[PDB]
Amino acid sequence: RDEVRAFRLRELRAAQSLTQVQVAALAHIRQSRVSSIENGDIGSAQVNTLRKYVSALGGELDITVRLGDETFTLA
Amino acid sequence: RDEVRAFRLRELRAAQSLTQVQVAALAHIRQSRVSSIENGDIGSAQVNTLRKYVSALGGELDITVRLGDETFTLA
Repeated sequence: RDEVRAFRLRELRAAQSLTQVQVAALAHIRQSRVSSIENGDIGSAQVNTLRKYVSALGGELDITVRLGDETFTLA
Repeated sequence: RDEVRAFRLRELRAAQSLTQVQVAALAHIRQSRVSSIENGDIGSAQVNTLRKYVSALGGELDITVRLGDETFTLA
């Protein structure tokens, strides 16, 4: 469900070995929202929020719409 | 531009003969959001809301984190 997702985000921070608070301020994000996404939430977060989280921990967040044969980019 | 991204979305909707008002009802999303997320405010868009919309256009929204060459899926 979201457990898989949660673990997809939890390890971005674990790899830098930073706490949830360190990151909220490294990415400039409410620690509440930071914790919510680490828990496989994400549906209630601005794309921006999510991007910052991932950028902060050295990744590139790519948002795409796949329709039929081809796909389109949003981020 | 993040306004060309969203204008690509406007055309997907239009090609399927749906007005913003219909799209709204279809994904149970406030019509106010759809106009903006169609005016290019993707960053500000709440993820699930943007999920809800892209599917009322018959699409899969696809969120992944690119690290090195390898990329990992969230949505």
